[PDB]
Amino acid sequence: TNFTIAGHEEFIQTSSPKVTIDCSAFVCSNYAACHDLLSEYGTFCDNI
Amino acid sequence: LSGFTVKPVATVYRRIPNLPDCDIDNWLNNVSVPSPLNWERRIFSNCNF
Ligand SMILES: *[C@@H]1O[C@H](CO)[C@@H](O)[C@H](O)[C@H]1NC(C)=O
Repeated sequence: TNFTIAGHEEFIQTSSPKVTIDCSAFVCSNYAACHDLLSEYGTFCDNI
Repeated sequence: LSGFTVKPVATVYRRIPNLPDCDIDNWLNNVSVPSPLNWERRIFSNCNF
């Protein structure tokens, strides 16, 4: 016999933080002896 | 591109001066040579060598 109006809220996730990782800097940041062996693989960081 | 690091501009070196010598040669060249059954031990700390 009588009515009103109710309001509701809803959130849907759409975006995401674009995370970029420097594989060479993460493994062999400032060590040349580390890079001399990380370049022996290379393709791991490349694919990452 | 690949990462980089800022190159150092100077060098910091800190040591404690006025320290006596360890004198390990006076302990190794001692006339009293022990045996493996009663081997001796001497600890050297706070000295220069
Ligand atoms: C050997 O060590 C003893 C014990 O400290 C010392 O009395 C003696 O002078 C030493 N001898 C030599 C030749 O260093």
